[PDB]
Amino acid sequence: KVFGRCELAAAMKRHGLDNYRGYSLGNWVCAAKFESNFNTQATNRNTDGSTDYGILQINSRWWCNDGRTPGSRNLCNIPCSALLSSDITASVNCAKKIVSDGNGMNAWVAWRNRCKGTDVQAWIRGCRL
Ligand SMILES: [Cl-]
Ligand SMILES: [Cl-]
Ligand code: NA
Ligand code: NA
Repeated sequence: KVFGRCELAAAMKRHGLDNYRGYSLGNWVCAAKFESNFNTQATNRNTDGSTDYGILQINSRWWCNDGRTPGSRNLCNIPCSALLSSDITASVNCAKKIVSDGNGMNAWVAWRNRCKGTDVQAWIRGCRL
């Protein structure tokens, strides 16, 4: 599913991401824009052989099981394919664990390089939330 911007904002909001670990909703929408262009089916193969999955490009080296990431963990206790679903529940509940792992949203390199320090509130402009 390719979410609209405000559509994704509302779903993230409902699932409790707004202010999660102190990160405003616009930070999460910005991260999803640059991670997946709002496409739940996005996948990205990393140089280390792991893969990133879904709306927030969650990585198989630590967070989900894809059966093809040697030595990896599955700390969200899900198949990585769950991160590709049209319903973002699994991605959100896993993102909550990632953003709690010590470095906040810096876990998402795209967030650090493209969203951090910008006017992230613009990502929820116009949205009836
Ligand atoms: Cl915001
Ligand atoms: Cl594996
Ligand atoms: Na990524
Ligand atoms: Na894994």
